[PDB]
Formats: sequence, structure tokens, C-alpha cells
Amino acid sequence: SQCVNLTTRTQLPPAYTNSFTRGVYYPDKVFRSSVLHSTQDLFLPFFSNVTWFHAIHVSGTNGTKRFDNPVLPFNDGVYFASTEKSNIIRGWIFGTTLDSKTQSLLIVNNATNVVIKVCEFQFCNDPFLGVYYHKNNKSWMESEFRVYSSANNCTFEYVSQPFLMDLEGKQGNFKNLREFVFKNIDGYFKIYSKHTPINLVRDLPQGFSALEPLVDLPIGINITRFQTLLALHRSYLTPGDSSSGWTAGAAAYYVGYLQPRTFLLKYNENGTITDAVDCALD
Amino acid sequence: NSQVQLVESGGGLVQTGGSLRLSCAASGRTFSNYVMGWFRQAPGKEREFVSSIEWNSENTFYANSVKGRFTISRDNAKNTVYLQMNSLKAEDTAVYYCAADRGSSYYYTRASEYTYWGQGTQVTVS
Amino acid sequence: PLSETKCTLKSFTVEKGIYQTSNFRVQPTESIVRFPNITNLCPFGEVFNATRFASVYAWNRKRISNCVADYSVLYNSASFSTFKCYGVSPTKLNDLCFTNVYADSFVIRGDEVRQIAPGQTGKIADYNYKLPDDFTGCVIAWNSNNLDSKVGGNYNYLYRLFRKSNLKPFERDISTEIYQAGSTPCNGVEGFNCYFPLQSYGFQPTNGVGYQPYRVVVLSFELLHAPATVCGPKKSTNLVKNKCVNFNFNGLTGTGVLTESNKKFLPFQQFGRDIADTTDAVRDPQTLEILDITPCSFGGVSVITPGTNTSNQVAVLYQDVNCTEVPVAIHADQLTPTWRVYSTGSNVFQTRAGCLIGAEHVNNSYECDIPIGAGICASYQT
Ligand SMILES: *[C@@H]1O[C@H](CO)[C@@H](O[C@@H]2O[C@H](CO)[C@@H](O)[C@H](O)[C@H]2NC(C)=O)[C@H](O)[C@H]1NC(C)=O
Ligand SMILES: *[C@@H]1O[C@H](CO)[C@@H](O)[C@H](O)[C@H]1NC(C)=O
Ligand SMILES: *[C@@H]1O[C@H](CO)[C@@H](O)[C@H](O)[C@H]1NC(C)=O
Ligand SMILES: *[C@@H]1O[C@H](CO)[C@@H](O)[C@H](O)[C@H]1NC(C)=O
Ligand SMILES: *[C@@H]1O[C@H](CO)[C@@H](O)[C@H](O)[C@H]1NC(C)=O
Ligand SMILES: *[C@@H]1O[C@H](CO)[C@@H](O)[C@H](O)[C@H]1NC(C)=O
Ligand SMILES: *[C@@H]1O[C@H](CO)[C@@H](O)[C@H](O)[C@H]1NC(C)=O
Ligand SMILES: *[C@@H]1O[C@H](CO)[C@@H](O)[C@H](O)[C@H]1NC(C)=O
Ligand SMILES: *[C@@H]1O[C@H](CO)[C@@H](O)[C@H](O)[C@H]1NC(C)=O
Ligand SMILES: *[C@@H]1O[C@H](CO)[C@@H](O)[C@H](O)[C@H]1NC(C)=O
Ligand SMILES: *[C@@H]1O[C@H](CO)[C@@H](O)[C@H](O)[C@H]1NC(C)=O
Ligand SMILES: *[C@@H]1O[C@H](CO)[C@@H](O)[C@H](O)[C@H]1NC(C)=O
Repeated sequence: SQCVNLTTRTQLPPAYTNSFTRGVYYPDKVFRSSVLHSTQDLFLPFFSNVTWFHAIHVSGTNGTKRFDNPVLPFNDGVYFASTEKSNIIRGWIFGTTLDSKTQSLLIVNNATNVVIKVCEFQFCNDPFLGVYYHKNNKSWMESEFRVYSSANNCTFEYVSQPFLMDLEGKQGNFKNLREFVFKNIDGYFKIYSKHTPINLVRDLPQGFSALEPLVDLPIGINITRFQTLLALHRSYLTPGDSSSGWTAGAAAYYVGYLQPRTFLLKYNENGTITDAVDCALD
Repeated sequence: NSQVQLVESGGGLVQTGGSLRLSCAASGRTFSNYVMGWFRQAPGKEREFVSSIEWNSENTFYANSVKGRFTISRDNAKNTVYLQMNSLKAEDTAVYYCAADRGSSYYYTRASEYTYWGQGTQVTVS
Repeated sequence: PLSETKCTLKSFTVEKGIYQTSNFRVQPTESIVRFPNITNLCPFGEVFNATRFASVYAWNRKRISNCVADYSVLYNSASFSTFKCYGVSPTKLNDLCFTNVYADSFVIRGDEVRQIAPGQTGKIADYNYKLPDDFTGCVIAWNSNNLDSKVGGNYNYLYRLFRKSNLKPFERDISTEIYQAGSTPCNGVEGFNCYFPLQSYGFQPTNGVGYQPYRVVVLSFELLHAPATVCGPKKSTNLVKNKCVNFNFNGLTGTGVLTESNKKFLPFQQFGRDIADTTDAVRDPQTLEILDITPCSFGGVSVITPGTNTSNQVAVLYQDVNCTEVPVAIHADQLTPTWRVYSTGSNVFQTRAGCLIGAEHVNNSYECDIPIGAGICASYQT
């Protein structure tokens, strides 16, 4: 809970990549059998410029030590893609001022259950969880919960059932890709989510996937900025030997902003969107 | 001025199936914001709901054996409530109490749904 | 039907041919309503089926949200002396929606029940609890003598007897500093002009109703600019069947027939639609089975008859309707003597155009006289 000033930040210039035709969510769950439906709503334009963020830690001399956690505005919607193998990214934070004077939303995977809260959290300058490679018995487990110092006059709370996720570090090409879409239209906190196995390190595959509606949470807050929760492995516990010091497991995430666009979606016989055409594009 | 004191009057002997009126006068705070309820209690018996009228005088409600036969109305300027007994029955011989409860304009039947209680007026039906 | 045909043409005599007379439709039988299987209710048992409550001054606050509220139990068990709601239904609490609820649990005196009221003035209404001039909630108070009274006297509960200013609505004061009624500073000493603001009640089983303890729960409901977390059919809305009826499915009121559909849908189940943006299949909230929606009968009624001269008998044609549904096609209320013959009985033929009543099918084939349609023609000749 105590605030910690993360150090050893080798800043790098911002990077933009091509989103291809990735990211499309059902505006409303209405069955459609082999028909083309034109709908105007908040969508991510095809081949848009999506901001890249890395999570790695070189060993020898490069001194990357990159821990991405910006305060990127929220705008009218957010599309968040994350490629990883060990679930390095643990959650997200949304709010206007990110202080105790205004209500703020926090979603976090506590390594046992998913907790979604809306409270006047007192966010630190650099919110950051912490996972310790406890060599004592034999295991990896989460040790530090230092996202917010304190919370007062909270509004909403929800906790999922207990779970057992694999926090052990995995090496090789990325194996999991989770794509989510968040929006707050008409005071409705709509979250769509989808998961996909992959085999690569970068250059997301050329394909089309339909985001599915995960939840519609009741938040009437006026989100305008958001942050991401990153988990890093302790250094001196597993030397390492840096204090204050941390290392980031291989992970990456792309952040994009949605705009009002008209999309033509082809609903197959089974009712699953098979393809989408962006109106303006070309 | 701040306590809603209620006084009942008009009760008396009346022929069965005739016409009668009971007046409950409220003095104190704003009566227009107070829902009103008329209940009946026979000598040595419990209090039974008779009728209810809303603070804004929008709708009126009555119990099973008193609906239609009896009517309820209220005047905020006079801070008074008039309950009209029409087509009376011999079973209506009892003390009618008038209660004020600061509520909204919805159904209100149970005695527990009221706070105050008036002196009560005796009504006899032959 | 001949007379009806005459009225449509505004003539007392008609010639050979087929005339479209009117239209028929099947009305919904009685009603239909459906909704989900409901889930666990809000933790009201911990509010009313608990063991110990808090004091009047230190009233406990609970935030009820993100759960389904089953308010029937509040009035089903008539063990509560006082149960009064303002701005909300006492009885139909199961048909109201609110974003959040605040439960205020405490214990007061029987005489202080009068003090506990919206916009009321009194010791408790000023120094321990208060309600606004636009209170929206319920108050439920029931005697707790045996539950909150010791033989020698339950002095645990306390009430703020003294306070400089009256409490604002939905305000709590838990200050324990010695109250000063004069200009002499207490300096941590209790005595003259310095008394404890909180005083203890003499709750005893033998004490009168006024002095006996009463457990009180005040539930204040708020519906702000956010989706409501307490909504739906708290108790039940079920017992439906397949038939031409008007159905209320999760907000859609539609007239049709709820048959069974052998279609595979997506895991997360909600409403359906077709090419023309017209609903054609709605989910079953209870069982994971899909139901189609189709119009009941539509169609039109026409009269086939030769000229009034040389013949008077007539036949009826119902368009695009099965011959089994003709008897209920706007009937049971018309002139019984001379309408059932042309709607039921023998001489019923099922053609591509629909149902023909009053005409006897013949396997021969002559020149078309009155074109029924789809290669079928009606003639009066023997
Ligand atoms: C909705 O509630 C009903 C009521 O219990 C459930 O009915 C049971 O369904 C199971 C599954 O087929 C049967 O084995 C039981 O015999 C049924 N019991 C009764 C009393 O009907 C129904 O399964 C529930 N549906 C969902 C989707 O939860
Ligand atoms: C962390 O950094 C913030 C931003 O300046 C500062 O306010 C806070 O005191 C720091 N905390 C620690 C423990 O260094
Ligand atoms: C996307 O970003 C790249 C790299 O910064 C830049 O060269 C390109 O012009 C950008 N395109 C758009 C459409 O923003
Ligand atoms: C998450 O885990 C930390 C571990 O220290 C714990 O303190 C915190 O209460 C947990 N949050 C939950 C269960 O919501
Ligand atoms: C080892 O097991 C117990 C379980 O809590 C405890 O000693 C500790 O949390 C675990 N990890 C260590 C000791 O590094
Ligand atoms: C919490 O803050 C909101 C801000 O709008 C306010 O309305 C509410 O009364 C506060 N609640 C408490 C318990 O202070
Ligand atoms: C509250 O929402 C409005 C949208 O109408 C927005 O303009 C405002 O900035 C929001 N409040 C804060 C503190 O961001
Ligand atoms: C549609 O669903 C059926 C039934 O599960 C399945 O056999 C088929 O592969 C799916 N896809 C298409 C294109 O039919
Ligand atoms: C026991 O629980 C029920 C809820 O079903 C509640 O109505 C009742 O009041 C509880 N018992 C007591 C003594 O209040
Ligand atoms: C009746 O109709 C028949 C057949 O067209 C015709 O031969 C006859 O003259 C008609 N008679 C009268 C009185 O109209
Ligand atoms: C009429 O209903 C019967 C069964 O009741 C069915 O066999 C027949 O195909 C139906 N005909 C039409 C035209 O719908
Ligand atoms: C017409 O022929 C069919 C086919 O054999 C037969 O079933 C039917 O009874 C015949 N109808 C008449 C009126 O001869």
C-alpha cells in the first residue's frame, strides 16, 4: 500500500505501429444469420496508429529497464491489446484526477481473484504491484499490493471467485494475446474482452477477431484518463542484486483510441461476426 | 406548529345503508405533505385499516370490505380530511381513528405504516 | 357473407366474381411474461435475522448494492410493530428500482419512536439521528425487550442527550468529549457545566413499552445517474406456454407464437433479429432453449358468389391461413345462425391460396369461372 518511487527508468521515444484489422466488438447482442449489417458506433479504424509499450529487462549492458505505466487520456473509448505468457499486466486504473477528491475505478487480478472497485482511491505517483520469487518453500507468489495508499468514501466493489493462475516465468515466443475494449457511453461501463493463443514475439498476426461483450458495469463516473498495472519481479530476492530495483517479464501491449465510424459487419449463419468493412478507410 | 395533532369529529348513530361524514382536523406542521389514514377499532378489538388518502390528493385506497362504499377526501387549505360513509353496514359500529404519516403518494394500508394516531370518534350503525 | 359483400359495394345486387370483404386476426389468448431464473437475494438476513445491533448515537451503516433485493420478507412476517415507508412502496418493494441502499441499524426507546420520523424534532431526532425533508426510504422498528434488555438493566446502549447543534439529515455524531453547557472550560474534568453527551438507557424486561428497547432499521434508497443494481422480478414471473399470445420478454412486448427453434446461438444469450430488423426469435431466460416468433394468422376474408340472380348461396375464402385455424378467425361473437356454416362444417378445402369454405372440391377440370388462384377456380354449375 505504501507508495514507492520507481527508479532506473531509461526513457525511450514513443512508438506507433499498425493495428491492421484487429479489434471489433458487437454493438448489441442480436442474432443475425448470414447478413451484412451496417452500424455506426465507436470503432477502431483499420490500419490505425496504435501506441506500443514494452515490458522487458536486459541483463548485460543495454540497460533497458523499461516499465511502462503512463497516464494516457481515455477519450471516448480505449482498445487495449496485451501479448504475454506470464500475465505480466495485472490490471488497469481509470479516473479524472486519480486522487481522493474524485471517484476512480480500479480493476486488478490479485493472483487469486479479479477485483473491480470504484472508490476515491489515493493513487501514488507510480502505482505498482509486486511479485516475489520466494525461493524459500518453492514458488512464485504476489507479495506487494501498492497500487493506492488509501481509499475513503467508496462507491462500488466486486470480487470474483478464487482462482489459481500460473505466475511462473515462461520463456520463448508470446503465447497469449488478450484484447479488451472499454467505453463509458451513457454512464454504462461497457467492457468487451477476448483471448487468443499465438506464437510470435512481435508483429501481431494478420487476421480478424470479434471482441465479445464481457460485462456492463454500473459506473456513472466521467473517466478521462487511465493507467495500466504492471507486475515486476523483485531483483535482490533473486539476484538480480538491485535495490531499489525490479525486472520486467517479457510482455507488450498496444493502446488505441476509438472514433465514431460506420462498420459493415458480416454475421454468418451461426451468428458470429466473420468480417468487418470500415466505411471511410478507402 | 411542529406536531401534527389530529382530532376526530362527526361520529354518531346513523341508519344502515345511509350517509354520514367524519372530519379529522390536523393542526401543526404542513398537513399537505402528510399522507392520511382512517382506521377502525371495535370496543375491545384491534385496529383495522379502513381507508387512506395521499399527501398530494392523487389517489385513494380502501380495504376489502370498505372499498366503494366509503370515500375519502382532504383539503390542505383547511388542513382537514373528510371520510364519507355511504351504504353503511351494521358491522361499522366502532371508533374511527385518523392518523397522519408523512409519506409519498402510494398505497398505505397497514397500521404499522403510520406514525401518529388521533383521539377517535365513535360511529354506530343500526 | 352475401349481405356483407353488398354493403362493401354499396349495392343491393352483385354480379359473378370474387370480392375481398374484410380482414381477420387472432388476438392474444390471455398474456405471457418471462424473466431470468433469479439469484441469491441481498443479505437482509444479517439485518433482521441477526443477534445484536448498534446504539442510537453509534448507528451502524451498511451499503447494500450489487445484489437482488427480496423485500417480501419485510412484510410477510408481521412481527414488527412499526413498518412505514416514505417515497417508496411498503408492499410492492419487489417492483421498484434503486441504484444503492443505505441501511441504518440501531436501537431506540419506545417513546423515542415518535421522535424518529421524517423532519421530526426531538432528542433522538436532533442529537442522534435525523432525516431530510425529501426522505426516500423505509423505517422498520420492532420491540427488542427480550433481545436487548438485561435483568439488571442493559446499559450498553447510549444516546447523545446533549449537543450544541441539531444533526443534519443522514448525519452521525460519535463524539465522546465531555459536553460543556456553560462558559467554564472542562479541561478534561466532568462535573458542573461539564457532562458526558452520551447517557445510558435503563433497558429492563420489566420496564414499560416507552422505556423498552426497540431495534430500528432505516433503509434509504438512492437512484442517481447510474444503472440500477436492484431491478427485476424479485419473486417470480413464469408459467408460460406456446400459443398465439402477447409476451413480455425482458422488456419486449410482442404478439406472436412462441414455438421451438432448432438453431445454435452464441454462448451469451440475448434477443434476436432478422434481415428486416424485425424480431423473429427470443431467448428463454430459464432454460437455454431458443423460441421462434411468427405472426398468428394475418390474411383476409373474401366472398365468392355468382350474381344474386339465379343463386343466393355464397362461399368464403380465407387467404394464407390453415383450415384448422379458421374457426377462431374472428368468430365466436358474430351472428351464430348464419356465420358458422360458412366458417366450419363440411366443404372445407385447403388450396395454395388458403382455405375455401362452402365449395365442394371436384376432380374434374372446366374453364375458369371465378379465379380463386394457383390454378384453382370456383364455379356455381352443378
Ligand atoms: C432454472 O431454475 C429451475 C428450477 O430449479 C431449474 O430446473 C432444474 O433444471 C435442471 C437441469 O435440467 C433439472 O435437472 C432439475 O430437475 C430442474 N428442477 C426443477 C425444480 O425444475 C433450471 O435448471 C434452472 N435453469 C438454469 C439455466 O439455471
Ligand atoms: C513517490 O513520488 C511522489 C511524486 O513526487 C511523491 O509525492 C512521494 O512522496 C514519493 N514517495 C516515496 C516513498 O518516495
Ligand atoms: C504512425 O506512426 C508512425 C511512426 O511515428 C508515423 O511515421 C506515421 O506517420 C503515423 N501515421 C499516422 C496515421 O499517424
Ligand atoms: C489482494 O491481496 C493482498 C495481499 O497482501 C491483500 O492484502 C488484499 O486484501 C487482496 N485484495 C482483495 C482480496 O480484494
Ligand atoms: C513459504 O510458505 C509459507 C506460506 O506463507 C511462508 O513461509 C511464506 O509465505 C512462503 N514463502 C517464503 C517463506 O518465502
Ligand atoms: C462521497 O462523495 C460524494 C461526492 O459526490 C458525495 O455525494 C457523498 O455524500 C460522499 N459520501 C460520504 C459518505 O461522504
Ligand atoms: C464529469 O462529466 C462531465 C461530462 O458531462 C465532464 O465534462 C467532467 O469533466 C467530468 N468531471 C470530471 C471531474 O472530470
Ligand atoms: C457453425 O456451427 C455448426 C454447428 O456447431 C458447425 O458445425 C460449423 O462448423 C459452424 N460454422 C459454420 C461456418 O457452419
Ligand atoms: C429470520 O430471518 C427471516 C428472513 O427469512 C426474517 O424475516 C426474521 O425476522 C429473522 N428472525 C428474526 C427474529 O428477526
Ligand atoms: C340471371 O343470370 C343468367 C346468367 O347470366 C341470365 O341468363 C339471366 O337472364 C339472368 N336473369 C336475370 C333476371 O337477371
Ligand atoms: C395445417 O396444420 C396441419 C396440422 O395441424 C399441418 O399438417 C398442415 O401442414 C398445415 N397446413 C398449412 C398450410 O400450414
Ligand atoms: C380425386 O382423386 C383423388 C386421388 O385418387 C381421390 O383421393 C379423391 O377422392 C378424388 N375426389 C373425387 C371427388 O373424386
